[PDB]
Amino acid sequence: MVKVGYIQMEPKILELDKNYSKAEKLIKEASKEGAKLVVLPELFDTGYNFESREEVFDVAQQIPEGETTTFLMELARELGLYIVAGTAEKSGNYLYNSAVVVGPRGYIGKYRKIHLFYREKVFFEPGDLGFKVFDIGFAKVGVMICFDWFFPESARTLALKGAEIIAHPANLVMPYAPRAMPIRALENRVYTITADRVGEERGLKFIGKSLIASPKAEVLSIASETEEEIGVVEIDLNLARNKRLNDMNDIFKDRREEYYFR
Amino acid sequence: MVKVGYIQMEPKILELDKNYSKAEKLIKEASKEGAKLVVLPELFDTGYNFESREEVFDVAQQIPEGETTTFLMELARELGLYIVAGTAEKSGNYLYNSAVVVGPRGYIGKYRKIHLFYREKVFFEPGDLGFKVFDIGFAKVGVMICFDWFFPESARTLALKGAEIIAHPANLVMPYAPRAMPIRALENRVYTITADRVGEERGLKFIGKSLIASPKAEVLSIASETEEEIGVVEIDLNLARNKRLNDMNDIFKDRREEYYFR
Repeated sequence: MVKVGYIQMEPKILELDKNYSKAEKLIKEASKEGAKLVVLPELFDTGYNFESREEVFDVAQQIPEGETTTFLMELARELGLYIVAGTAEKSGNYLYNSAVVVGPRGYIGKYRKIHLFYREKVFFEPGDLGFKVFDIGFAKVGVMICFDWFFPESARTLALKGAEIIAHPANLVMPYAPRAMPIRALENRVYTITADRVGEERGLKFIGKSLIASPKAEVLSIASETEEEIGVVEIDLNLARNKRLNDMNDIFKDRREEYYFR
Repeated sequence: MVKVGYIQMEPKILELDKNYSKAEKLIKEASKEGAKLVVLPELFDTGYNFESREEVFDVAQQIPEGETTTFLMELARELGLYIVAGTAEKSGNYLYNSAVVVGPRGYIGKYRKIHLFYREKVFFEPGDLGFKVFDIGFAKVGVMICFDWFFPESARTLALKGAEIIAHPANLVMPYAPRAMPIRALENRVYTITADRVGEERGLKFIGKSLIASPKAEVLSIASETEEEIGVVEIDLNLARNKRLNDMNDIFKDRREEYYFR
């Protein structure tokens, strides 16, 4: 078994340093509780509700040499844990709504949000790296961001590629995700870690309710709607690796692709 | 607007005539409430928990010439409505776990369960007609059976083919489907009608909880755990045809299948 957790925090729009300080305080708390993998919210460094593409472009960092990835690499190296975090990615003249994965030995990789939500389409380019699974030694972690939860194909693709844990940075505004995550975890027999932010930001109100769901649709930990907090729980990677729902049904062996999407 | 419903009943194993009589009584009740489409449970005619393949092979009816299909055709013509019902299908020397679709003018077609569950693999051949959508004039109805709900690809495929309502005969034994169906309805923006059976049968307990869910994950009707009953609700198919979630996101236009696993 291994302990993993979400970091439910409240980013202050455009205040990178303050957001790094807050992430560090909470990640250190999770580390003390024994977490070996922690997940931060979507765009935890920049905040979300931009009024123009220019205000986010002016603060967004490059991956992996920019400040956000460098800062997270330091925490992972010094605390001895893995981190998945949402961050605004600057790449040349372009911006992506991204997530970085870092561990004790350095940068591991990144994911770019495939399904953009609402006004994100005004600022960010749609993701173009596909749904990737990363090796964090003791497990394989898939990453998807926020609205990607809405399309069952996002988690499905990560799980079929071997993800045992789906790390899910989010800034939720609709009411549905908390009810859907246990089903995403169940249908793929994986653990999901949805790290949502809280707070009001220029008219948008995030719902909090970060949660960790098990392969049996169990809500192992669920956060408040408005408070910053961590949620760390022990998970059983063998419950996610063994896809046998019962002795006659292995969920992945039972798939019949020739009848899907056509 | 159109009224649709489920028929939750308790099939008595191997007692075909008794089960037809019960189905007729409840369908007449649904018709009196104005239902134009009704759904019966999986294997409503034969029961479910067979002790041997021989036991089900000896009572299974052929589709469409056998007694179950002709009985349902007579009933649909008499009442002027459409019926989707689960039935054991004899086809030569083989058996399929199937569902028939009949209407006021006669036989419309059938679906054979693609994802067999547990001991069903001992008696039935895996379905081989794909996930089909049937036109019943006022609606396009997709059909899947019981355990098909576990694979998100089942409902997704039906919805991509135009299903506005997914008719879902079921004999549920796990506790999960009632929690998952509203998510299947939401993610595809369709209405779902899960017609479950009730009762204990040779030591196997079915969970009841037939339910109808809307494109916004609303539970419009949910049945008891153990009683025979009907549930008929008014639905607006325009809410299933419009896949817009907000002014900048249409669920199906936003899918990016090139990144999804195969």
